[PDB]
Amino acid sequence: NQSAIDVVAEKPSVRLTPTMMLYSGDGSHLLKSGRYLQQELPVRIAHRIKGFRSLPFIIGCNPTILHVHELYIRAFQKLTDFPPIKDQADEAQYCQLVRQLLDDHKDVVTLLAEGLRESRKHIEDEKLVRYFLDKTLTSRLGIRMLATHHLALHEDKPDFVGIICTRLSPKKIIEKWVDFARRLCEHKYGNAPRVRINGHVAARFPFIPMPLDYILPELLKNAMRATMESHLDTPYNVPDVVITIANNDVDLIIRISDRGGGIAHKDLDRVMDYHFTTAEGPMHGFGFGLPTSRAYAEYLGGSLQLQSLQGIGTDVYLRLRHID
Ligand SMILES: CCCCC(=O)N(Cc1ccc(-c2ccccc2-c2nn[nH]n2)cc1)[C@H](C(=O)O)C(C)C
Ligand SMILES: CCCCC(=O)N(Cc1ccc(-c2ccccc2-c2nn[nH]n2)cc1)[C@H](C(=O)O)C(C)C
Ligand SMILES: Nc1ncnc2c1ncn2[C@@H]1O[C@H](COP(=O)(O)OP(=O)(O)O)[C@@H](O)[C@H]1O
Repeated sequence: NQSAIDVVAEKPSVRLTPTMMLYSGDGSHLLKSGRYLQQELPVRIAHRIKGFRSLPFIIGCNPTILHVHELYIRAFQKLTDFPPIKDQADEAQYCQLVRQLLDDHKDVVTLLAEGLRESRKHIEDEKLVRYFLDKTLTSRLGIRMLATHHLALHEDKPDFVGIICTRLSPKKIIEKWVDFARRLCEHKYGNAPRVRINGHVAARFPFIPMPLDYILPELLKNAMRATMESHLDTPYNVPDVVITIANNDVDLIIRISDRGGGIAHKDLDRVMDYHFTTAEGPMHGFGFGLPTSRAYAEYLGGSLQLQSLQGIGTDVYLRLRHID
């Protein structure tokens, strides 16, 4: 029961708008944002410690959940022991602590879901697991974006202001993951569906690619796997996966349409649950794909919607909010 955690457990988070972040693209500005990072990170960690303290006693007593709760406390202690930033030199000392804590250990997400699974006999709230894991995933993504962005503001990459790409092409980032997915699918079945990309193929806009690097390969794997399992009798003649890009002033829509047989009526109300799967930080398998991708899409101001045509295929709509 530590009092420093209690002091910031209810303190509202301060999130800089990506628009404001793009404007800071800078010695006097890096000092101001570095001071902000130092003071924000313990508040984000204390919110998650408060989450562990609020679990029902029997669940919070799981040795895996308890071990993860201790990891959060130890991280809070390391981030608060560091003295307040006064100059550019103090700002640069804090970046190095941030890097060592970001690349730290365990694979917390994996341990948490394991602990929650071991405690399922004591879980009465049908939504407790889904809510705890959504909050854990979006909070850790928020922490990652906060820390990785500030570190990247010191480095100079073309077309980037920190982790924000100023000229992101959805077609290029989709193509990058299509090639990765097709190689894995080809190795497994001896073939892979071809992926066509249509719509606003020349669209380019400011966006943060990091969450797409989890979402796109997962959805592509889902569509390609469903197509192959659906056409096992003709494995060398399978229908294409068709991706459409729609770009407007409000959002970017990526529709991924397959002919993989659809998501059955009996599984539809389970596909968005953690651990639900029909296959034989956040993980890519074990039923994490869809709930993680949806939590990420909604955290970023968009959504992940599914339309199942049982017997034919599925259309998956990823919508993401524009920055300006
Ligand atoms: C209409 C504005 C849409 C902007 C948006 O996507 N929003 C969430 C968000 C904000 C900030 C980040 C972020 C980006 C880079 C580096 C760190 C952070 C961050 N994340 N957590 N702390 N810092 C990510 C998502 C909204 C907001 O909050 O402005 C909400 C209202 C939908
Ligand atoms: C300055 C870091 C403060 C936060 C911190 O120290 N930690 C959370 C954390 C760590 C790593 C990531 C991360 C980094 C790279 C790639 C993926 C992820 C990730 N991981 N999950 N989603 N994204 C995010 C958050 C602890 C830990 O987890 O080590 C805990 C014990 C407080
Ligand atoms: N495009 C799709 N077509 C058919 N079934 C799908 C599709 N996308 C997802 N599914 C179903 O939803 C389940 C859960 O998906 P997901 O959360 O990504 O986990 P995983 O990929 O680890 O199985 C899949 O195992 C599969 O049964």
